[PDB]
Amino acid sequence: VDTCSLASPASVCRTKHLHLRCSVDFTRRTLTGTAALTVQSQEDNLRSLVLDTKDLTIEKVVINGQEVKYALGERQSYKGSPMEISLPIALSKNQEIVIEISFETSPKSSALQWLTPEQTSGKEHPYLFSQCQAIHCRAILPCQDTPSVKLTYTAEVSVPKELVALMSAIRDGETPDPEDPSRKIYKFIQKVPIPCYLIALVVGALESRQIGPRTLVWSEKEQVEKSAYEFSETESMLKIAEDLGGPYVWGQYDLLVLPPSFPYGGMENPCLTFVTPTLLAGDKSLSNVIAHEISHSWTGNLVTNKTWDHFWLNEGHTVYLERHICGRLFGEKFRHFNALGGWGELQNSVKTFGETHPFTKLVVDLTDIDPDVAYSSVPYEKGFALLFYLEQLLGGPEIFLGFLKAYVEKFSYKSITTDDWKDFLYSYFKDKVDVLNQVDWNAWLYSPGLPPIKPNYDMTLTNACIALSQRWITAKEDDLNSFNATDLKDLSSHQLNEFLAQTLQRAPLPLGHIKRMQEVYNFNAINNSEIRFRWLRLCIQSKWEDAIPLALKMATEQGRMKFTRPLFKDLAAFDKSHDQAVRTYQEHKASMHPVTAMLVGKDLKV
Ligand SMILES: Nc1ccccc1OCc1cccnc1
Ligand SMILES: [Yb+3]
Ligand SMILES: [Zn+2]
Repeated sequence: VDTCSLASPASVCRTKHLHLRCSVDFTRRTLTGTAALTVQSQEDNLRSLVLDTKDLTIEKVVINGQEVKYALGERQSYKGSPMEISLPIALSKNQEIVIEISFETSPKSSALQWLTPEQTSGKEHPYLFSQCQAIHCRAILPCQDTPSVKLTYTAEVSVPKELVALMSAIRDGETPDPEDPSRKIYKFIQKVPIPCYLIALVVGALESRQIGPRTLVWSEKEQVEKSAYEFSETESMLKIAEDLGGPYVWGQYDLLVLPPSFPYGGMENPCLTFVTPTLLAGDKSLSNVIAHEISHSWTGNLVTNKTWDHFWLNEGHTVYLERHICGRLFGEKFRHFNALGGWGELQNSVKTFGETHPFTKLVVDLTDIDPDVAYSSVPYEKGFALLFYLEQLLGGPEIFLGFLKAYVEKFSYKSITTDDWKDFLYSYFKDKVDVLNQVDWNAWLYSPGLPPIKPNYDMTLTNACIALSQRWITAKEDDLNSFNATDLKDLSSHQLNEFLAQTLQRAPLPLGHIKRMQEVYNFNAINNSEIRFRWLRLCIQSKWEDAIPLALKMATEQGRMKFTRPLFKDLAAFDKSHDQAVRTYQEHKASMHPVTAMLVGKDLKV
């Protein structure tokens, strides 16, 4: 059972297909049209069914060419309002019908951000983007908003003719709109059954440039050249992923580089990955995020978590594949470096939440919990740590990669639970059951806190990071002079980042140390978002007032929650910036992403 959804479950009825016909109204900030759901009964004598909705206005529901009865239940907070539809004729098991629903979205749709021209790069046109994961599809259209159901889709999207629509689907042509010549209709087909959280739409002044045999990069014209360079490893990564995961089944792999308020590093929307412009470091150094989104083309999009309680399946295996891709490109030592960095991030999350907190369990119980509130690094890094531990228990990366490929093959086009995964692990490694039985399953899967066992990590790339961090931590005032720019000479951007991560784990440091750090290392000059993020957190937590306008600027000039949330929290926790932090949030709140605005609000207790 999916406790995040109010719809009839998959055991009752299944959506097989969505035909979406809609128009994007920028003057009203509404999407208006029809969602025609092809629904298959899983039961005898089915006479009603329920769909998820959230902030939707329903005009009518048509089945067999006539309007039918429906009712909207009371809103259940973040879950939205259940919509019960009265079938005109009782259905037998496996019978299919088409239910056509006329709806309009609200300007406040938690799935959508509507941007004014001023919020864009070009300053001439408005822009719209969606983000359905986890349970925001119901805020665009009535559906069974649960990843336990997979459907294909087709769509026709009418937009102002000077703008471009793109979806998580194959582009299927464009024509002028016969109902309004100031508009174009863009068409889309997704022939691979997907969970509805992977439905995606962007509308904006978009341009494209090809960067590989199956990849266009899309963005506003101002960002096209930089993006094309930043993401040029994309085809190489696809070829590696295909080798590890089996065939890429989605046809194209395009990239869309969003405006700065996109709330995540990326979103694995099929055919069209969405990414933050905060990846544009200029040197490809944040490309692990592309590797990660590419990996979702197998783990997540082919094999899918049945409910959000099992989100680690999606994320753990994806981080696992992600790190293999980068290990193939840059070496096994770098894979170990990133793996160990991940353990560090998990230490951070568990410390932040508290070692007994329910959100530090690998498998979580989301009953009455908003998934956006529960979201963290835990499913990513605790999930990865389990897989990395298993890899080491079961004979190493070659062997475990054989399991991963078989697992993808076994569960493609399906939605699964942790028990499904574990059953298959035991099946695949049947001659190593003795070794599998040594695993503390109850702790790994169901207990809060750090895992019961830490994997073995190569230290080669990490040692210099730890060494330098420890010099700074143990330094007294008379040691500060010995620091110099040459300390960084042999460190990659990755290692600088890990140096800062190490030091941040011990923050605050004395203000004089941090001032010295800026003096000799000039971290203020670094535009790498990951590095700049940790550096500003270190400065604010160490009470450097000079850093306040810098942290405020970063927190607001982009909206990636990974960065915006902790910067606002740090600013709020520093007495000198507290008031300005709260004021800045209040002033920006209406023009922020609705999920981000909600969460920063909660973080700031505002
Ligand atoms: N959020 C979350 C936390 C712990 C386990 C599963 C989860 O899934 C819900 C989710 C996923 C992605 C984005 N937003 C919410
Ligand atoms: Yb000394
Ligand atoms: Zn992911």
